[PDB]
Amino acid sequence: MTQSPVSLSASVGDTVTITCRASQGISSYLSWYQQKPGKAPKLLIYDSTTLQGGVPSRFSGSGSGTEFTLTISSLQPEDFATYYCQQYETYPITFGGGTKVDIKRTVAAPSVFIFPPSDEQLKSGTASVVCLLNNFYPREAKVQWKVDNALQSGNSQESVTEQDSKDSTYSLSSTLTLSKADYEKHKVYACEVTHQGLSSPVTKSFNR
Amino acid sequence: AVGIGAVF
Repeated sequence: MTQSPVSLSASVGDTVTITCRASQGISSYLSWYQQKPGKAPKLLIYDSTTLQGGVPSRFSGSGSGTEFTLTISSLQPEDFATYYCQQYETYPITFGGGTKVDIKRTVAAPSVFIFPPSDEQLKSGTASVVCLLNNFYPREAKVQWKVDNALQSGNSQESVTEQDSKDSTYSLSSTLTLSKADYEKHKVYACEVTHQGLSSPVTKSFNR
Repeated sequence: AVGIGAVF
């Protein structure tokens, strides 16, 4: 089972297509679901082509055998969501990996900020260095950590907000977590940010 | 079929 694409940007009024491939051939035993964040899934279409009562007519399912398409015509604001196919020819019942449809807007470069650990965090015995990428679009972004101008992997974690309801951007935190002894066996700390809105990777840094 | 495909 293979659902594509993994993600998709569109505007209100567009027509979107999502596809599911099931190479073993599953006749018409496929359904489509919609899911919004923090909510239960909703069945849109079953038996490949049947629209569930109460689901808007702008949703249409097609296919038989190996390739299946969900077409969402004239996208409405309520349609920005994640979509999943489900195969039920055989057990185990299996879902596709999902397709997130988000809102298209113009490219916006992140504003990048770096936060040096407070004295009290250093007395903590564990220090967290935070790099903020603020209000960017599209979602795709890359963060690398550099200590003493040298690459560091393994001790960072990323967290991202949902698309902002006012300006349709994302924000992301990258947190580098080290022991106090380790925190400054080092001198200079930096994070380099790569994004489509930057003509070249931006680095913000500190030392002390 | 299985799941909702076997309710009948």
